[PDB]
Amino acid sequence: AAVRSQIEAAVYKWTRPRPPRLGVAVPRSPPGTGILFHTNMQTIRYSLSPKVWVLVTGAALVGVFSGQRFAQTVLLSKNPPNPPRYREKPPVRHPHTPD
Amino acid sequence: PPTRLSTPLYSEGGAFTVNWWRNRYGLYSRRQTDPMLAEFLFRQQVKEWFYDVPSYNYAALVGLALGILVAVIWRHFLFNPDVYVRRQELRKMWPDRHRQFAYAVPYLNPQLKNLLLPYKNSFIDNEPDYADYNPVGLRPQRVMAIRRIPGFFWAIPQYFFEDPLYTSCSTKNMQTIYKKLGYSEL
Amino acid sequence: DFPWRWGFVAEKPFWVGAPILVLGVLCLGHIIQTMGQIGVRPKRYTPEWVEATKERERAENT
Amino acid sequence: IYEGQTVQESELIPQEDDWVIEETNFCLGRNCYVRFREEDDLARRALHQMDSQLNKMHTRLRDGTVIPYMSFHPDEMVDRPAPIHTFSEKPLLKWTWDETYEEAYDD
Amino acid sequence: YTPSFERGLNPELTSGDYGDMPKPQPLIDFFTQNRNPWFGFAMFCGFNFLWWAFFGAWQIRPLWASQRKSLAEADRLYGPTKYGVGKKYIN
Amino acid sequence: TWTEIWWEHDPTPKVAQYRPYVCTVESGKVYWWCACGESKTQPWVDGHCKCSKREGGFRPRRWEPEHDGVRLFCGCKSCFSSPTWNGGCFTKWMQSNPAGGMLYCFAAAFGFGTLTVYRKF
Amino acid sequence: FYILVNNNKRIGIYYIKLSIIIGILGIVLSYIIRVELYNSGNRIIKYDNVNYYNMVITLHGLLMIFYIIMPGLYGGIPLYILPILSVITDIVLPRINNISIIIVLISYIVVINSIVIEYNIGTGWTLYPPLSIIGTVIVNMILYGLIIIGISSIISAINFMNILIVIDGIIYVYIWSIIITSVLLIISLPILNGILLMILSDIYFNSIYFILNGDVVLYQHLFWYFGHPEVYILILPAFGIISIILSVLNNKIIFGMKSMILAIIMISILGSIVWAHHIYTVGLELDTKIYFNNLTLIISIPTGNKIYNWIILYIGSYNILYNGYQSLIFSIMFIIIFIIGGITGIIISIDIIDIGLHDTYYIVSHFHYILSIGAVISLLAGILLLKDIIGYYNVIIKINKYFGLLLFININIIFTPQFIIGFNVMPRRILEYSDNIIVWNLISSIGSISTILILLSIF
Amino acid sequence: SIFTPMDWMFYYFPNYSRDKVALMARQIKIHFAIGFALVFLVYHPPYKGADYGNFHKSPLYWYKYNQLERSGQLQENLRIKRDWFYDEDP
Amino acid sequence: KSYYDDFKDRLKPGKYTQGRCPQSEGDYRQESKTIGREHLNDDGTRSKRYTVKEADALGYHYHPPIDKKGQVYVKGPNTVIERGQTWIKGYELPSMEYTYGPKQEDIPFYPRVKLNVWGNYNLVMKVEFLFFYLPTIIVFGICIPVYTINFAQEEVIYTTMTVKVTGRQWYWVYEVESPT
Ligand code: HEA
Ligand code: HEA
Ligand SMILES: CCCCCCCC/C=C/CCCCCCCC(=O)OC[C@H](COP(=O)(O)OCCN)OC(=O)CCCCCCC/C=C/CCCCCCCC
Ligand SMILES: [O-][O-]
Ligand SMILES: [Cu+2]
Ligand SMILES: [K+]
Ligand SMILES: [Zn+2]
Ligand SMILES: [Zn+2]
Repeated sequence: AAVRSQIEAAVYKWTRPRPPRLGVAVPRSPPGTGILFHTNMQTIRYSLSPKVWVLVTGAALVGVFSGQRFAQTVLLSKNPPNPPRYREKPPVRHPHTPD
Repeated sequence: PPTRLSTPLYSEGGAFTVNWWRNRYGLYSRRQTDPMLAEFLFRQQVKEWFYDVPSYNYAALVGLALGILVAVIWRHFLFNPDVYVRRQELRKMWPDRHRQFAYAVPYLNPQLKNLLLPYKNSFIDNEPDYADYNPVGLRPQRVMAIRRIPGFFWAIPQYFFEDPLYTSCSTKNMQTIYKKLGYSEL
Repeated sequence: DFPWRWGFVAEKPFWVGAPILVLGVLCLGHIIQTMGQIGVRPKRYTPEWVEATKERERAENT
Repeated sequence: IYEGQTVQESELIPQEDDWVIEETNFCLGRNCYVRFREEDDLARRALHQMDSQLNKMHTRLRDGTVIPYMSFHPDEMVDRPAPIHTFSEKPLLKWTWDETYEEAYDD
Repeated sequence: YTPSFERGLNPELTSGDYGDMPKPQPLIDFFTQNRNPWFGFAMFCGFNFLWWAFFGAWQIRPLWASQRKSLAEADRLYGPTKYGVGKKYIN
Repeated sequence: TWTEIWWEHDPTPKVAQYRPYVCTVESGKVYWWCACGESKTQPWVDGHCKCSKREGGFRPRRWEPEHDGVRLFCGCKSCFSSPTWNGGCFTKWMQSNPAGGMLYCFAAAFGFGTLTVYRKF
Repeated sequence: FYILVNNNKRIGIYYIKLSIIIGILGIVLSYIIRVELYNSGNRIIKYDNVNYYNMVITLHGLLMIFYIIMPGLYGGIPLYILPILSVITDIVLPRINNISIIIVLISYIVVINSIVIEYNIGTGWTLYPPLSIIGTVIVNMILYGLIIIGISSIISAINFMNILIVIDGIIYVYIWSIIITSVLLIISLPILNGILLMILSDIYFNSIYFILNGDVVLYQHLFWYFGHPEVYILILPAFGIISIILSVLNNKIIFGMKSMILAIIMISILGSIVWAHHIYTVGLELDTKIYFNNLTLIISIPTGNKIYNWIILYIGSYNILYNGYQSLIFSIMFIIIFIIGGITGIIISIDIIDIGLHDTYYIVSHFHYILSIGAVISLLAGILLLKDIIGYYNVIIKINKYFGLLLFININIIFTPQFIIGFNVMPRRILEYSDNIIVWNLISSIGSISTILILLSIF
Repeated sequence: SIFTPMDWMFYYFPNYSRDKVALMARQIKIHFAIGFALVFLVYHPPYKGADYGNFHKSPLYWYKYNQLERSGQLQENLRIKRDWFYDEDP
Repeated sequence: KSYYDDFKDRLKPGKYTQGRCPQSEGDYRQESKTIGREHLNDDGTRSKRYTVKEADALGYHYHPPIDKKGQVYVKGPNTVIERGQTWIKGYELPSMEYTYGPKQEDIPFYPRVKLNVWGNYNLVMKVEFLFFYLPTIIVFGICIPVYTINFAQEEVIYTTMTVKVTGRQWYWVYEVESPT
């Protein structure tokens, strides 16, 4: 539990997002400007920060392929060698051959 | 893209330029009734269609498709032994059409056919070389490729030397097995 | 503003009605298509014909 | 690509410290099938339909200007249902440019 | 069905007086839709179709039992030889 | 993260719970949802939180069900489909505890990988 | 008046009304086909009346293509909104617009009358010779209907092209969709007329084009030189509708408008040069096959760009807006369904795959997913969007989640199994089949009866 | 420009892109010539491309070949696993 | 609350199927005799005489609307002079309760919001490039396989036997070389 909190606090500190490098030409907000809008505005989707998104998405990818390996090695089985192919007698006549 | 009509638009010389396009854009237009309005509408169209980055992708696709199309048409007329535009050979019975028979073998062996036929082993598991040998000589003898076709062929190993069963599935081993039984010649 | 049939259907939760309706429509379709073949017994589906086909498959290695 | 109108920081500076974003409802109201009176005849039911047009509605802002019902295409600008003759006065598509001429001004 | 009052992760935020407003409930209620019998029938209905969609109805099996025993005997006695697990399948 | 790093002029809620609230709702009745996370009658406005007092840009969120039933409601106060829940509560939790988020995502992906591989193989 | 009216909006209503009427006959024929195919044996058609089945499949195809979907998506919605989108008072050619709808009705009456009076035989909707030219008079009557229909199509195309001369606003994507379909008609129809005249010459004028020393494969070239442009003349108006619905309902400006427009132009040019993918199994030259296969796969590029531009239109739209409206659901369903149909089209485009899948029910399911599902739903979605403007009532469709769900589920029950039997394999244009294909055929038949029942609930 | 984002062409080559109409024409012409050349220089050339003794063997081919050669896998892979049809019944 | 109860009074249930009495009880097909209603039937629908038999577009009841001075009646605006300025008061449509019925109260709030636009030009351009060229790559990935398989079907093989197959209505004829 001590190690759990340690790694949890280590990940958290590293992932805290930095301000975005805006790829758009917007003004600077006037200084001292607080909340102007309200919560009835059309909801804006809550998006993970890039670092966090990579971490969880990477955990998902590592998870699905490790799950694929677990199924392949434990749940599934390999083909045993094919049965020996011995000479066998074919039927004497085709069932539809006129007599 | 300038926003003021006072600032001129640069044009190259030639048959497809900004000046060439201006001369012809308003030929059938009822809306370009004076210089100011005509220029405004002209720049509006140029801004919308020629300063649109994704539009250039379609220009590439039309050129590529049309180039292939023109060439395949031309190739049939110029080289296909079965397409006749001249009449000398069509005024003779089939056994006498020597000039047209000259197109036959060269047309039967295009470069890409020789280059890509060896890669049939990426589509056939058993005896991919079943049709390689031919004693007549109209076409070259075929040798199976050493690598899988690049792209979506992940189901087969990248190189056939990596595959364990490749050699045992060849038409040569299959011929050995069946010839040992007296079953067939091939 | 709607007739009885729609007032009845539209009153229920969609995921209560929808699943039942899907099965019902499918069942009715099968019932309709079975009415014209009640008692029809083709000879090729009898056990004797079923065995004979197995014999043909064995001979032909189908 | 279009990314909205450009804003200069000077235009974002309030004239009072209590200014917030105006909370005006842009939901026009509660509607349903247009309900005609039985007493009304064909002519008077036509008047009723003409008075229930959503595209004739607007929202008035705090300064008295109104933001109208707007649409990307002119299909939503005719009366619903569409009358026999719709655009008697040619709809005007307003283009903007920076050109000007002296005759329009006076000193 | 007189559902229970689930306080949640932060019980202090559910400690007020709800009055007429509904109180939070356990998640089993959401899956059962408050143990509505018609939703249970609808749930059973959803499984029934999906089983038909992927594997077939499997409701015809009791009726097909005798005719699946005749098909199995024919395949074994007269059909082409099956090897290993292949003998499990009859067509 | 729109309120956290991109835009500083929208009200920012407090997370009441990183799990949805399950409630029975009735058609024809209007419900008011807390958008600040400080109400003591979650998921509803209690008359004493920011939303009720119209303070700091917080207002109650009107909601009305089409049919009767049990519906999930947002506890994180940031779900895209708020007041209803769509999974944003888990997403917002991962932002706040990225190490935990990875554990759950790995476990979910592990199960999905095993089942899909076991059936297809 | 009723028949004399020249109002472009009234004529648009007439086109939709007539498409539904003629559509009833189309659906009935489809029910006959699926009923027959429920098991092996004869079910509703006698073995001595097998010629009727051949006629049923022939008329089904012809009516649904030329008398239902084309009059509905290229005549109905276009004649009602195009002059409004163009901010013009009315259509450029009023009198021509009137005669076009009358022509369609008259050609329909000729076709159905030929069912009643002539001997019932069939040769497919593709009227391949020599079979088409050794038939009875019903084939002659069908030819007259097609030629008459061709007149209406071309004059309507001329009508839409004239909008460029009068348009007072901006050419929206939808307007571009109709204009390009009109161009495709002006260039493809004259070739069709010529080959149809040659079919008539062999039927009625003792011509010998389709007898030995005359190449029957010639017909297939000229027919399909119109055939494939036809499938895009039927889909492009649907694409135009989808663009309007997604932008309007999501309150989002079309993204990549110029790429949408240039994608439509590209599809048309390419669609005019790929026809021989319908003739892969005849025995064409290797280089021809490779050309056509290559160019056929290229059409996916412009078609793919449009699909992804639609997706981003729906992405990001406000959650508060109710998304259960039937028009929105149908528009979204079109993207999901069209991708299935197109991908299977790319599969059949590979000629070697096509050898196995030509003249099999895989081809059926392919073009049904695009037309019977995609095009129908697009026309429904477009009419639904214009319900207030058109003003029709007495139906429960606008908000009906049951109808959409039941339709989607059951339509897939019909045609998804037809992909399976394509590798079984069950040929097309047949009524009897081996007993080991009953399961899938039965499932699809159960789907057909169910879909019909759902059509009654709208009233 | 082939497989080129034209936004990049506009930025890095401003003078070459000044006339956007002419730029569009070159785009069409360049890709037209590419398609034409492929048919008559890659497909058409007769009696060419049949040198199967010159199959290109890339650096990756040799890396994987030598690895298997070093071990016995290459010999084992090439060995014929079965050259008889019937097993012997005891 | 139930909004239907607010305007229940206006909706009086009907008596006749399709809202008309049998023609015998009242002849709705005839033109109304009421003054000023000569263009309407008794039930209020337009009479066939007005619309078909004597339609003005066909030259019946010729009455040019425009007067000598090229003018037609036009209704003026509601003008209100005030504060040394002439104002026009616009016509506001009646309450939606009057036209639709529901009482206009407890309306859900939908705030003003400018159009939802995609930003970051550079990012958008790259996506559009991918929207076009990812399919192009896939097509190119199929091209080489397509050529190879086509070449394979059309391969000159050393065939040693010929079977001729003719298709007739409705049977298949087969011609095969007979052993010598
Ligand atoms: C409107 C109807 C319509 C539409 C749009 C199409 C579209 C296409 N069709 Fe068509 N087709 C028909 C109607 C239609 N078809 C009909 C009715 C027949 C049979 C006529 C008869 O024989 O009697 C037929 C027959 C038919 C055949 C004949 C098969 C045979 O005879 O055995 C072929 C094969 O080439 C074909 C191919 C295609 C292709 C390659 C497309 C393309 O347009 C598909 C393009 C779409 C996509 C590819 C999906 C969307 C794009 C993406 C998702 C991008 C990513 C995808 C890739 C990179 C591949 N069609
Ligand atoms: C767009 C044209 C169209 C449409 C809608 C349909 C719809 C359907 N078709 Fe289609 N069909 C064809 C065109 C169409 N078909 C063609 C061209 C052929 C090949 C002909 C040939 O082989 O020669 C064919 C072949 C064909 C066969 C092959 C028979 C054979 O040759 O062996 C079968 C049965 O399996 C079938 C079944 C169906 C079914 C069950 C429906 C539908 O009933 C499915 C259910 C959907 C609905 C019932 C809704 C339809 C509603 C409308 C069309 C009206 C829309 C009007 C407005 C919206 C105003 N069709
Ligand atoms: C105006 C002054 C008077 C002019 C009088 C001209 C009279 C004759 C005109 C005849 C028609 C025009 C073509 C003339 C061709 C003359 C040379 C000639 O005989 O060419 C023969 C040659 C093949 O002859 P054979 O040996 O029989 O076949 C061998 C196996 N294939 O045929 C040709 O080259 C002519 C036919 C094709 C003409 C067009 C060129 C081919 C490509 C067409 C591409 C079409 C797509 C679009 C192209 C757009 C522009 C790039
Ligand atoms: O036809 O595609
Ligand atoms: Cu085609
Ligand atoms: K049958
Ligand atoms: Zn609150
Ligand atoms: Zn939440």
